[PDB]
Amino acid sequence: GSELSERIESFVETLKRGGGPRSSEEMARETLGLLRQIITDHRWSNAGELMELIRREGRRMTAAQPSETTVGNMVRRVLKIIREEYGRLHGHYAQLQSNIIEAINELLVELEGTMENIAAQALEHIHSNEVIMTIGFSRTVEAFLKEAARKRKFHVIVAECAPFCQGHEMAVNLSKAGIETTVMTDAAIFAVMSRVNKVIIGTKTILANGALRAVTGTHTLALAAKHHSTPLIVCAPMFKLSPQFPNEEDSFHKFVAPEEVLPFTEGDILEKVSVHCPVFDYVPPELITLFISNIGGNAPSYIYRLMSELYHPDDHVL
Amino acid sequence: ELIEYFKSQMKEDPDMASAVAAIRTLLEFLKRDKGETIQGLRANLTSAIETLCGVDSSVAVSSGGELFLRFISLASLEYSDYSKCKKIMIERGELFLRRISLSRNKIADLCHTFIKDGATILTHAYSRVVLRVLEAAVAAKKRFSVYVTESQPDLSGKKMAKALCHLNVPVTVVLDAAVGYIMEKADLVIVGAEGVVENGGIINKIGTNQMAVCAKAQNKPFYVVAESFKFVRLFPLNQQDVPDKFKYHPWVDYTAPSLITLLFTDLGVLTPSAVSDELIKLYL
Amino acid sequence: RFYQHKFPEVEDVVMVNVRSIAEMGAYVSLLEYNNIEGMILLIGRNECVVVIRVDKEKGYIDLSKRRVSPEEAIKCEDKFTKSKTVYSILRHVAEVLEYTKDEQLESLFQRTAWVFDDKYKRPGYGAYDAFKHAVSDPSILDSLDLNEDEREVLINNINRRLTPQ
Amino acid sequence: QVPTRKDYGSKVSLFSHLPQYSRQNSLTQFMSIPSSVIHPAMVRLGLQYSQGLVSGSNARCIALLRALQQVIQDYTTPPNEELSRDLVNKLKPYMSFLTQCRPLSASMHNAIKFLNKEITSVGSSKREEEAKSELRAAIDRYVQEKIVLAAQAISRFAYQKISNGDVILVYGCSSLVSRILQEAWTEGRRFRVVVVDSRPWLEGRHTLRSLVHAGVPASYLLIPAASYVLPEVSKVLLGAHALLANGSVMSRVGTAQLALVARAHNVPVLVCCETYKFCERVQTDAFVSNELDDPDDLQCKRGEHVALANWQNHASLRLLNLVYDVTPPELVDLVITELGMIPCSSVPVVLRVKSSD
Repeated sequence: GSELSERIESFVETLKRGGGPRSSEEMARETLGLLRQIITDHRWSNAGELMELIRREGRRMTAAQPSETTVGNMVRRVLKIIREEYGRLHGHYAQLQSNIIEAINELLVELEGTMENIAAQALEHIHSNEVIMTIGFSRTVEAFLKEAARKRKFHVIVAECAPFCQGHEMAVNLSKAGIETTVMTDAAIFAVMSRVNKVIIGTKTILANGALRAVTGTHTLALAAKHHSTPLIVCAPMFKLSPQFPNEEDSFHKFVAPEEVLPFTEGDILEKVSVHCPVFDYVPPELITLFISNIGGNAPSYIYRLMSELYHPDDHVL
Repeated sequence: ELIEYFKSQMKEDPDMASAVAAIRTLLEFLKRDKGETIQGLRANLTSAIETLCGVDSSVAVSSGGELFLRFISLASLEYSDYSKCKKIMIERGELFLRRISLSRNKIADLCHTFIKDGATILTHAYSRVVLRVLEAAVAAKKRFSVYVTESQPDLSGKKMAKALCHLNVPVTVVLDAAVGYIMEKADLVIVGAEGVVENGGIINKIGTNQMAVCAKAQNKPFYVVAESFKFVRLFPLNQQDVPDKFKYHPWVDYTAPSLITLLFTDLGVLTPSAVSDELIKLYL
Repeated sequence: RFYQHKFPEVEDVVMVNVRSIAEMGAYVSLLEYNNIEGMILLIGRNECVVVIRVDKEKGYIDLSKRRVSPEEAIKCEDKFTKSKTVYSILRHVAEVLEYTKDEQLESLFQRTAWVFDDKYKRPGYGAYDAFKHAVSDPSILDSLDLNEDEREVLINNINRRLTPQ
Repeated sequence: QVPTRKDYGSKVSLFSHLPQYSRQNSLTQFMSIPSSVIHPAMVRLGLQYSQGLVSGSNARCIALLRALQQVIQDYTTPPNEELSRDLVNKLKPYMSFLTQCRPLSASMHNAIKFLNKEITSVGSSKREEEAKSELRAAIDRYVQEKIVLAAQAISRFAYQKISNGDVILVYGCSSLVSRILQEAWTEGRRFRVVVVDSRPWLEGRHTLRSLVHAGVPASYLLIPAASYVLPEVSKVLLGAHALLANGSVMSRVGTAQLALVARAHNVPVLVCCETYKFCERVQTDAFVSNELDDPDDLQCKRGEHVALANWQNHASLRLLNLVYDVTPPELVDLVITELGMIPCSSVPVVLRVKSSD
């Protein structure tokens, strides 16, 4: 049909435009709905031509912007879904249409209960009269603190993720439920972690090797929390885990325009000085301690089995 | 009946590794002096060749033998005659040898896109596995100078320099004690293991522990390479734990197990605490 | 040892308890004999296992669950109950004046081979379990023995308290 | 008709989950000498369990398990009625009596989850007397295979992992550490075992008196003199109470203290655990699940002045002795479980060893 190509080009144009739309969960839902439409584009004799089809399309998806991985790894788990269906006909033509339909239907359903399960396991970790530390927001963190503030009392402090700021938008978003939170500059975090006791990080992309590819500022805060030995928790779901690898990927960083750091009222200074700022930094697996997920918390090393059982381990080639 | 067959493969062919030579030795030595039974043949002659092969001071040999005995254990059927227990079911061993010869190709394919340009490299003594990954990295049209150490039970590192200048990269050898003199110069310290054990420990030659303690001294990531063979099944704690027969003036020491950062094999990339996860996946 | 057949041949179905594991399975020496050890193909409890292959000069036998899924039991309990009635008395014995440390190895089976289990047939000791509940049951016990019948060993083997069968 | 339980004196605000409870009151001042709900052998072994002679984790699990054995050895379910849900509807209020008699040590929580697993497995249209018989057979074969076969396998690993000319310390208390040390000793090995304890308890006098009746030399001191022993020892053993999901050895009062001061002078640590001693939930540190024993037991017999005697008259005064505490994962090196010498962070692999997958 003509509809498939125009709507996937609508998604690659809202991909190439940059940051946005709304969040990764809208990315999940709409990319899953588009791939729901794709498995009803046209028939296929055996699995291989659908695989080259979806492989080429997800290949362009990853290649058009290597910044995030949500569409990439939902394509990869659709690939292990057909791989186990391929296993569950020889273990080509019976009900594979309806089977992949119901498969991604339960994928949708377990996606829309993700942050609510996060709110369920949000309780036991933080205490009362204690202080938690966040850099920017994922809406995971919003559901987290919104659940855990409704029955206890704590004191969240937040240093924003400001090449350009959006942690102040987190601050004004959660402050209208009144947890008595404070904000500070991004370079005052080191002294104040003598009086913190635990820290979360709301990340966006987590990779295979236990490390995490979060917003910038998380590396220096991770090293500062190392030099005070407070525990490190990362509130990412199992959903946005990636199999990719740090220097296997040629500069997984993505810089944005340095207008947000050196503004364009600069005078004559500009044309002899390089200026660059990432959105995404890299912080080793050595330093986190406690995942939380849909099924419960896991070790920093234990995301390895989550990769190997949640992804067919040779779809590293998208 | 096979001991100089094994030593012919060993020191009249220095191409392959010692473990893969041992496993080729006994896999082609399924044509045995015929006792023709499942258990007794297996037990006495394989344990006997693992004993009688113990004139060398290596540690990969007996491990590779036991890895083969855990290979042969799995798909050994029972179908009422002593022909296809394994005496006809031997093509499994053929596919095993070719897949764990292709292992070195696949670690080269895995790690060729992993050393970044501009990063100079300091390295310990020789392997048959550092050169394939570094020349699959050079053959991706990259550029990096290399340092290497002396590694003295012998004049060793000159062999690594002669091999690698022939493989076209700028090489400079250094004295053994000059590690911390030049450790900070490096951006990347890769190490071919002798044998990898279940806690991330790398028993190896006399200076890999130097590399690890200087690596934590510099916080520079410390990467080790191993194939599917040489996962030895000991467990070490300190500097007397490994057996004395593996040692003999020592000749092997033991690095700390919990400070290396990324390793990789046939089964992909592994954080060095998933080594137990895959070793439980081994030996059935 | 209680059989004179030195190597137990094909479809001998024994339930020896598993002792010490291997890298293939478990080195299990069968309690039926003394010097016969084995194998299991892919913790310490017994199980019904048949024997498949055989050697002569080297002594290594092998055994697993080949095909024997639905098999009835009571032949095997009869097997090792008769085989355990014959250890504390009936390997060495004498025209009984029991030395209790050992008796002679070459004057060992001068009558015991012909009467207990290595007789004419498998219905041989079938009939020796059907008629001979013990020789007390009935009291018209058999003739045709190397002894008169059992004149010294009558009281001493089984006929002590009730012969409970 | 509904059991209740109160608290004793001043209480720390940081422990809203787990309260303090004093060992100096009855548990029959609210319910009679019979009870139509609660079972007599249950209150028997629970009052055994509460006062503090049933101390070891293996021992308290087998005690609770034989209590449940006595429960389902005679319990007649009345007819026109369902087996499984009514059994759990009776036995989990019994679990409430347990956790309010004395709080949970989650190995027995794994035990009651196993009991749920077994009672919902055997059906209800099945005739129930031999179902009770096979159920009691199932649970006692379960508990003997776990306890003694894990002890024999850990002893089997332990035969080789002690050198000669070395020494070793132990801390904590269980029957398995005693079996390990004497079944290491009596085979020609020659090593003296220093034994270290703490206060308010000095629990490991148990292990010391067992070890000297096994005829092994020793020397005894306390972990605030553990800065003296780190020049001498060559390997350090620990006990373990429970095994937290990211490799935290939930364990005795001064365990992680000894681990820290062990690799502060770099002598590698070694713990011991088993199969059912693994929970599901996960936590960061101490301040969630950690009991309090008696407060007033802190006492010295020196002169005429107990230096915490008048505790109750004070109100601007608090005290703590946390006993059941945690450890960061990357300083406990490895465990000796029955599956083998397996490193720390690799522990939670046993969640899906179930369906052969």
